[PDB]
Amino acid sequence: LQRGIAACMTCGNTKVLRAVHSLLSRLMSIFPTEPSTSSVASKYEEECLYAAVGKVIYEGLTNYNPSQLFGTLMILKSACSNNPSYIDRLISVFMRSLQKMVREHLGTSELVMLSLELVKTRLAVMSMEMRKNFIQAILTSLIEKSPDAKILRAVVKIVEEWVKNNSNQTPTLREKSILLVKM
Repeated sequence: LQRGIAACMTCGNTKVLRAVHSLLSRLMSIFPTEPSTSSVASKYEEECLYAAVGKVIYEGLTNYNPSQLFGTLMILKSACSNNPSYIDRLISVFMRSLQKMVREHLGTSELVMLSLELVKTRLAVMSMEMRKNFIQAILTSLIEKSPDAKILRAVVKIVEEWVKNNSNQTPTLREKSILLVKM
């Protein structure tokens, strides 16, 4: 089945990606591809073949939407199910599509943005180079020019969770206060 289910990962949507979500229950076990090399899986990887497509999917979405947008949503939700971390290389190319779709506003994009904010906010690893652009895009689109209220509520939720933790110090006072005052 590892050879066959990979075909569904190719974004033959036909409203089946919701059925591919069923495979999340399997990924809840180990998903050892991120914490170590991809070769640490034992005869269920051929999660190499799935991580490959999850990484390569950025091509169409960054080289230019709802179809590939939902494909990215579901594939990143499934991959990030158990292990919250993932390589910076894919972030550096995926977060561009976020702003590209944000500035395109002139319905599912709201849910795509919700899922993307959920998946991206788990870990912060940039060395204040692009993270600045991340916080700026947040405070300038999700707060200032957000047409729908659900995405504003979700960013309120994520910043609440940020200020809620106390242990590790992923957020900082500067961007925290900036977001709070913009809100």
